Amino acid sequence: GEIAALKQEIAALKKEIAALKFEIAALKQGYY
Amino acid sequence: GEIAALKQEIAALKKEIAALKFEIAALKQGYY
Amino acid sequence: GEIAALKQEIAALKKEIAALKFEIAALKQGYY
Repeated sequence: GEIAALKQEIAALKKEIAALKFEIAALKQGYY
Repeated sequence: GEIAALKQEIAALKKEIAALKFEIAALKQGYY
Repeated sequence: GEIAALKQEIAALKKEIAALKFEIAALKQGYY
């Protein structure tokens, strides 16, 4: 139901955040 | 009420993630 | 219950976003 849907939304946000952390790591690698 | 608030908070996180994706993509290309 | 759990997940995501925003701000100073 809707609670499960909200949990799926949270899971999707976590994956988005992880992806951005990878991008930041790459930018730091390029910098130093 | 708390459920409505949680959904608003999720919407706000999606907007922040979008802004971050943009800033990262811009930085990777040296586009300001 | 489930709503309290979701609120805790959202709180964690908000901290993660804050950290990313800081890192991106710092990288912009580094690169530009």
